[PDB]
Amino acid sequence: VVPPRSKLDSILSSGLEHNIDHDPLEVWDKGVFLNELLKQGIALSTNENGTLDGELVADEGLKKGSYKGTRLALTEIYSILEDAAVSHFDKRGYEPIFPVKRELDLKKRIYQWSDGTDGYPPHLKVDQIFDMQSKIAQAVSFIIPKDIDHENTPYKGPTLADVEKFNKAQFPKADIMKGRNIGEYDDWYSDARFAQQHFSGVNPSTIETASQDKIKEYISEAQKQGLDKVKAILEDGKDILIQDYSYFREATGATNEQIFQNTVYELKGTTPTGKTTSRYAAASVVIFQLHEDGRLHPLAITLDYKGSLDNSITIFNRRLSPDDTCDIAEKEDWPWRYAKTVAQTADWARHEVATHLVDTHMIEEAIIVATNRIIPEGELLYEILSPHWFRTLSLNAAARKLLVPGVIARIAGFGPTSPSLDFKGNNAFKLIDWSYKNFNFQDKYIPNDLKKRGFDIKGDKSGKYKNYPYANDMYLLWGIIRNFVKTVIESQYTSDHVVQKDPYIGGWCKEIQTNGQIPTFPTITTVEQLIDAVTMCIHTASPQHTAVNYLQDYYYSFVPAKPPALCTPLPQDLSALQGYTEKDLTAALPIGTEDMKWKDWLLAAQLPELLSYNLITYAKSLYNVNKNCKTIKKAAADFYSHLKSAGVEFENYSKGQTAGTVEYPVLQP
Amino acid sequence: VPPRSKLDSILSSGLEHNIDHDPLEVWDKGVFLNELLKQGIALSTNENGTLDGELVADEGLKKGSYKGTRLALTEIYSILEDAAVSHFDKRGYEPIFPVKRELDLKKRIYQWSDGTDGYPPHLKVDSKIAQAVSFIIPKDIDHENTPYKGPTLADVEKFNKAQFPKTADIMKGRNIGEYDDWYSDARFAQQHFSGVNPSTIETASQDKIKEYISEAQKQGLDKVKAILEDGKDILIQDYSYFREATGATNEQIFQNTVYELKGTTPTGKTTSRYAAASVVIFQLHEDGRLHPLAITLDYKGSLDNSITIFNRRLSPDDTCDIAEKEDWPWRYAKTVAQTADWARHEVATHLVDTHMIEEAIIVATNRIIPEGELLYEILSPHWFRTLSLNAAARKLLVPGVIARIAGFGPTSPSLDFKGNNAFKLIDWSYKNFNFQDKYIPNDLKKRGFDIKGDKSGKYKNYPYANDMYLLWGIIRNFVKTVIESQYTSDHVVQKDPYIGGWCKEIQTNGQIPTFPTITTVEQLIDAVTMCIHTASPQHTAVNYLQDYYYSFVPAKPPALCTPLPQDLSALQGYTEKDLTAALPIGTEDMKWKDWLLAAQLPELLSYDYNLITYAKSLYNVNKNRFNCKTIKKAAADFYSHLKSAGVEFENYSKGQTAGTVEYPVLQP
Ligand SMILES: [Fe+2]
Ligand SMILES: [Fe+2]
Repeated sequence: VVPPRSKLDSILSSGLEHNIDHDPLEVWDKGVFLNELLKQGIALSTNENGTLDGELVADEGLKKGSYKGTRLALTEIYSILEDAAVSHFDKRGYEPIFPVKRELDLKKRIYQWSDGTDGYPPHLKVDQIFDMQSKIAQAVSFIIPKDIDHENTPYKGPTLADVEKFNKAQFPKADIMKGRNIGEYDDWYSDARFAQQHFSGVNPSTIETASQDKIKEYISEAQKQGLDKVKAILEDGKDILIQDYSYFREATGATNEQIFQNTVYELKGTTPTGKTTSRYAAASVVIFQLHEDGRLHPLAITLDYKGSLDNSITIFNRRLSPDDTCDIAEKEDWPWRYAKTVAQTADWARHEVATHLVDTHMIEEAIIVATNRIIPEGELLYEILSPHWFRTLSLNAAARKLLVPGVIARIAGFGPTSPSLDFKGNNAFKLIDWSYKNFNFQDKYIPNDLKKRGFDIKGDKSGKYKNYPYANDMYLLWGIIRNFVKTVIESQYTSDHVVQKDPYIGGWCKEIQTNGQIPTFPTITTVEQLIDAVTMCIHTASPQHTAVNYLQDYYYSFVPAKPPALCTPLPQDLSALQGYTEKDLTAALPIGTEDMKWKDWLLAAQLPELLSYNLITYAKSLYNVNKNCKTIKKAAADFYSHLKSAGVEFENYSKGQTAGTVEYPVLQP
Repeated sequence: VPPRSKLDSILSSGLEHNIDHDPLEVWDKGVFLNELLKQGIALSTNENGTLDGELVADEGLKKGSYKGTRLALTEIYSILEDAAVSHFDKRGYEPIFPVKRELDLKKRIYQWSDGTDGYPPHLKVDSKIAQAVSFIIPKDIDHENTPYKGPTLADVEKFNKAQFPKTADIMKGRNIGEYDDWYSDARFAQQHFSGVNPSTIETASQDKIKEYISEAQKQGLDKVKAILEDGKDILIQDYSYFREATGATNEQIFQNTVYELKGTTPTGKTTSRYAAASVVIFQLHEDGRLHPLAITLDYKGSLDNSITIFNRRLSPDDTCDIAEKEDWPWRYAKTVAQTADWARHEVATHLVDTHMIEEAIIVATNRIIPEGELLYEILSPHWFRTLSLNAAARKLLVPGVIARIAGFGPTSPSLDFKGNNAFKLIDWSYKNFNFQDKYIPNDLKKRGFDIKGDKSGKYKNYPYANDMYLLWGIIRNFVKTVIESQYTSDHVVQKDPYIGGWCKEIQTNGQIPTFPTITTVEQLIDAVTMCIHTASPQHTAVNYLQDYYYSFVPAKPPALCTPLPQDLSALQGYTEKDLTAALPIGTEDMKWKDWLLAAQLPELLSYDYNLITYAKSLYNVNKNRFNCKTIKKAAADFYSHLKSAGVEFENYSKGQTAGTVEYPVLQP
């Protein structure tokens, strides 16, 4: 044998077999990271007695870093804040960790309404890190060094072809799709793949039938540009759809003559340095047409809709049909690619703010709070709803404290500036307020939502909805959750009067409509209204949130496919836009070593991991504890069977898409 | 085919899937928290918000299923840990978001407990939770398709194999049952070198050898006597200190009478579990195979006063008339010794020697060294979330599980935690720990192994020893490079403002007198190496294959389900039924509950967690502005060597004699 004293010596004495630099950091050792924060003064300061100051320790933030280290640093600090939140909510008893029995009267003292002065819609009033409720938002600009090595980063460029190349090199190799992005497709820019996102990407649920009036406007704007075939297509008017972001102005208080801009101040600790960076945004409008075979096809994009099409800049597609051929390949149609990117920035905002944050997280929270204030724990409604809300309130607070003012409001183009002293005077937050105000609980029950946005998913046998798997899956899933809810709710609620004389349903509806500020929540008096509202809550908690968030990384990670905002002003008119080139597009995306664009790319690629990083386990758990609980038992067995049966159907709607179309695995049990 | 037609065909048609064929794997956390409520497995409160002291439920659960109760315990435990983690954040014992705190404020926060709780000294934290585990374990369960049902060994062996995941980390998901000869002497003794307690076996002394030489002559056994007399490499694993450590007299029997509570009051039904202060003598052959020779069931002061049985096989290759499989007395003896090891491992080697000593050192460090300092900066990462977890263990794991399934008693549950034998055992283990003797090189030398120099290959089946010699020196080298960046001569150590009181704090309040009084750089290097040793690889060696070794309970049961035999003659007439009766197999005598807890303890103790991520994290923060340039190269070198060592641990594993279970446990 070689003895162990010889093996030891040969390892210590000989050169190194393995060079650390060839092995990049994948996740921080938690202990080491917490320390480095300390050493850097990225930490809360305190007085002799133990109480907080209000301030951090470090006066300035970090100097140097590397995209990969800063990327993971943001992630870790965020996950720290969430634990901090979780722990804080345990102490207060907003979400206790070890269960606690609490009368309904003590819960009214614990669960209170915030008052709107933090700048948010109504939520749990919150009041160690959440005791001074800003200083945490500080700590994120402190982790983002003032400059980083730009070599071997995903934004360096200088061209799209460069960042495409880099993107693919970072891929590993349904389960898979998680670990790649839309860059995997060489034609990530294609009209087909662009519009497809309005049916099966992260915001599948806001596109709607275009109205006769809008159609008329574009018929008129088409005529002005001497474009006869477009005019005909529109005038004939068969299945014209619209995705309409023009409400950005209405929702921020913007006038039609004002331009969306976010001037970003470089701070040195807290004071500015003089250096600024502007990001720009737009209240775009896309008109599409949906063909018989199923392919949604884009016809027109209005970059920023300023009151009328006369006052705006509309560009029409050279291809009038998925199969049309122009002399200029889609790849080199730069104005149109610019237009498409612009519309993508609009969708980023509407998705992130309204469809994700507002329509799943913040409405749900108003309902969580009201439920705890109004229904005692023993009751059926409580018993059925509460499992879907676990650890939800604490997470919503991290988002409020840090995610919106630190990231969403930093990389948007709404401004007016960043950072911002008051969040009431900040456009992102007004946009959140408006989304909240204009949410309609009932209109968003799946069957009403499709019918209203104008889709006969339910009955159509033509196959023109085969490329709308969100719709097809959700019709089916919604009815399966409903059926479950029904079997359970009907075990006690045997006629509409049991609902009408329930001691709690009445004030619950009231609490929500008023303090919760969701007037569109039903005033429940029927069993069918009770079934539907509860189905919407389970819908909102699991599958809607999962549809709207699970492929967030896939769609945003490769920033050129769907950038948060523009890095340059919009063109001054149509003529300018028609002369756009690859450089005009590229300038407007966060690519290169200049204008703090790396910081934008960094945050834009990170947001998914910060927002990301099921119903069978539910059904299975429910069946086991319940072994009228005999009715609750069979309801959960049946529910289990049907979700499985549906899984096969979602994989069919995914396959049944037209050829080449990206998969839709998002609702797999 | 529209979605209204798919919906109808799913609702109307019979069920395509039957839930019972798809067994619960993990609880939906929301549902479970609710059930606890509905069942009153929850803390009660007054109108104002303050606690009562009591739970809600008067009684515990009635009905359940092994799988659901298995996972229920797991969940409730993980809940308690979060509760702990959250509670330590509020108090500021382990803040989650960092905060800067002067050394004088930390003395107010980090205080010494006072021994009143029955434990050795630990962080002072500022019996209704133990209640809540007996409440989650229903008073009866469906016994069909469970791993204890039996009625025979051959039945529970058959079941065990069927639950293996379907076809290193493989090994994670399976247990020693995988081997048909799990009962074999070879596999039994091998555990004393490469199973969860590899580090307590030692050379037998001339006096012990003499006792067994005498007891051998009494039984007319001449070849054994010769082997022992010749005396070449005789080793011992000696649990006889169980009595000394509990205050037991030689004329008292280890027993734990288990009271069935109906809420809080007993029902009259009781169940006894029994334990023993066994002693195994082994002999270690030239080829490398440790072989057992004698087992003393319960050493009562002298061998005259005890019951020793000697192996019929005097050698790994020996053949008797009776196959190992049907040598029932000897299989009984071996199981008995296994119960001894379970206790020593769980109490001393795991919870005392890694978790509780470490905590005393964590507390002293925060009381004595300011955060900025080097020692603080290098030690603290290895202690992440450790204190909160030690508290869960104190509140619930020891009184609820370890003290329930042991045979030390005297009863369970127990009002008094002092005067509970399990705790006295923990007190004694803590007292008799020797920090310095357990530095790896001293630990091998002391237990009597020339691992360091041997070229014969008689330690080729001791991969813990071989790996640890090598790992210990790699961690030391790292520690040295770092410690020497500021500690350049023994005087820097002698005039340090903090190392002096740190050593004192630990020796006194921490009650580890065996901690060095550090005045040299080499004493500083060694102590820090031991702390990293204790935090990562020792803890990993003694805990990572806990599931492998314990989850098939007959291979290593926590305690006996029946008294020991009244004398040697009785034992020699033992049969399969005598063994089986003494293991937790069957529907009766609350044995399912013991099997349940015994198989669960690993999952409760076994819960982003290694030295490579460490080295890699350290390298990266020290690439931007002691000397950080020296700390950088130290962590690069450390990384390279751990990887280079990984190959050497896989060699020591392969280099074992043929058929010997793998030892993947220290893989980076
Ligand atoms: Fe979300
Ligand atoms: Fe442990």
